[PDB]
Amino acid sequence: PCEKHSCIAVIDAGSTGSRLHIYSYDTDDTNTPIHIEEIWNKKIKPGFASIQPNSVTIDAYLTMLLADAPIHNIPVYFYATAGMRLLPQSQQKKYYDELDYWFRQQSQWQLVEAKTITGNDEALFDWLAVNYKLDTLKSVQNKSVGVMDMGGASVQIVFPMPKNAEISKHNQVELNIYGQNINLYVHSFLGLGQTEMSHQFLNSPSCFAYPLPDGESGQGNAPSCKEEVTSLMNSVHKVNQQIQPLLALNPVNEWYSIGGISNLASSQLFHFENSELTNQSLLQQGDNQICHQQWDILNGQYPDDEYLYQYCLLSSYYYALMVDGYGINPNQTIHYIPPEQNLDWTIGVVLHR
Amino acid sequence: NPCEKHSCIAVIDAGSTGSRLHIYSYDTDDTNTPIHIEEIWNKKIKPGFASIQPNSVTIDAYLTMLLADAPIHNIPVYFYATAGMRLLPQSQQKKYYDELDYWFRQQSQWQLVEAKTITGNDEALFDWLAVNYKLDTLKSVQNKSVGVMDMGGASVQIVFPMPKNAEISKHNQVELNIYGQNINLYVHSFLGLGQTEMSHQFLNSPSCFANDYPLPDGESGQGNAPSCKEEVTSLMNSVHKVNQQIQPLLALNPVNEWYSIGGISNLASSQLFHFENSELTNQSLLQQGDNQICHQQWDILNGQYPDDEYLYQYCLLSSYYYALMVDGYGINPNQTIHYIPPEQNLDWTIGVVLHRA
Ligand SMILES: [Br-]
Ligand SMILES: [Br-]
Ligand SMILES: [Br-]
Repeated sequence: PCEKHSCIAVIDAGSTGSRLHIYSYDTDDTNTPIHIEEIWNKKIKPGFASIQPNSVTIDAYLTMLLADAPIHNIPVYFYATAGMRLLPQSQQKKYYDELDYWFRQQSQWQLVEAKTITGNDEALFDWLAVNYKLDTLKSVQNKSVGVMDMGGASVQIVFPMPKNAEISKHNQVELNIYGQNINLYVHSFLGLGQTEMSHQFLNSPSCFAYPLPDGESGQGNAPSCKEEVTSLMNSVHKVNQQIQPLLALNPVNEWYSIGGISNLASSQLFHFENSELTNQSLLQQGDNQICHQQWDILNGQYPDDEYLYQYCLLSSYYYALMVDGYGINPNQTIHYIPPEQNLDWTIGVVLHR
Repeated sequence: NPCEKHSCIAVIDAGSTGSRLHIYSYDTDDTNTPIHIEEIWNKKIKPGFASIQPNSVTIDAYLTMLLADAPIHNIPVYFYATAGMRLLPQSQQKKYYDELDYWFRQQSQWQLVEAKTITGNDEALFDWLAVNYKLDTLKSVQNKSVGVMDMGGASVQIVFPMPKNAEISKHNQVELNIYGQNINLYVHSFLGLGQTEMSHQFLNSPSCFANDYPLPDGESGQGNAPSCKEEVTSLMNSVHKVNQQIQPLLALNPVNEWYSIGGISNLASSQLFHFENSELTNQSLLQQGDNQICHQQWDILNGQYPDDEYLYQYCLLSSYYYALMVDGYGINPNQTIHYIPPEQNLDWTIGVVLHRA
């Protein structure tokens, strides 16, 4: 198969698990990949950064991830993301040394790289991934496309912006693709992802329908929870100050999101059309459907939904981030990609080595 | 058998990085209160209970590994999980306890009394008891007010004497009668402000690491403790509102002496800090962190102590403890803070012995 066409394997080593993707593709007259297709996909648990960094454990792990794969003898890119970013460099190294050692003990995979990518790298790949699926990279874009990734541990935002010397180089990326020259602002906020974020608001009664950990009760009210969360976004990470002045000067024509927001907006408790939403509505539906409901009655109506308990918080969190953080209007359309299309950022690795 | 002439209990601390079994002997005084409490077995394992698969085969393996080699059998057991389990929703917790309840009923050597996730406030109560037990300040009619601060991994606790107050929630107050004396306490836990969860919000702050430390975003550490302190204070006060809740109370109910346990013991007794008499001041802690870690060259510093795996955080932690105690609790920077040394192995579980219901 990978004799007539190019293939690569990309491993997303995320906090909850590692996901192998194998892609085929051809290459157009600009030396850019086209007709990119995923031909093998496999996830295992737990996350790489949570296991013991010795040869016996990593061999098991990698063997479990790769042993059943039907395509051998291709290049492999090992990219770990937020979960490894929480470890200090010296813990990390222990993992990469064993990894380097495992790959040298065999010849079916050709390791090209193994590293922890930054959130700014991840944000670049998010952008490419989404635009590739929209088919807006080939054409000379008259419309500005912004991408927001609501991840477990970090959140990413990315949008067109011409080079700006007042602003750090780690926040900017120049690339040339399908013969076009592109300049993008990229920012990642480590610690503002929804898993990590949630840990500062578990005993906030505004954010739940609900037995809290301190034994108090839920008494949900979405606008209150928005303000709690907004404290973290803006008093701590200073999202407003870094992002709003840049969007005002470089406005975006269309917003896309990926990550958890796709899963929330397409659940049974929410109703949106055309795979898009607005903030005022998201916040409203959360407030009426979750925040002001009786937990007993709403849990009874959907046992076996293990995420429904958080939908008051996440509603309020998305609104805080997008509206009070990034400064977007509450009535602005935000498109979200549907879970079933399985778009993820790893496809951007294919486009940008 | 040892536990035939004396009373014994097992207390399992199931924290976020591991679970730790403690078996205690003790005798009982004429007030029905335990005395001469001694740890006769101690064992830890990893990882934390809340990170494993909640099914029989995994828990069986976990519990067996924890309990198999213990030389004392046939005693009551208390299984108390702390912050790590509090991060999970109830419905995930339950699965753990069902498999646990099941495991204990398939054998007869341990007599399970209780298995639950305790609240921060329960934990705070046991922190206070442990320390005062070790100080021997419970028996005697205390003229002096002792406060305790616990700097844990996922939460922080504070506790100190305060008479009942109907304007303040019930969950934050505790009445206890012990060695025949009546004691009223204020207890509070700040879930998310422990040093592990806190640090996750500051990893890309250059002010909080040694010069040239490699931050995850690829920028460089450029250390400055006062700045790092202000960044952390924002989380203490704008998010958790520690100042609002705790300074008005300490003003109207002052503490004569402060004790801390947890991570501050490990920082303050490391090679890079110098404190006498197992006590410190916040002004000196911050100053030593600033000079001995924040404004140092990372590559040389890390050369000097390779194999110290915590050093890289000492700028941040110095600043964080100062933020908490001074800008959060409102303590004076020059006030003496006593810390229990690591080598005494004092922990909170000894409080369980002293308080059952
Ligand atoms: Br709690
Ligand atoms: Br990062
Ligand atoms: Br000094």
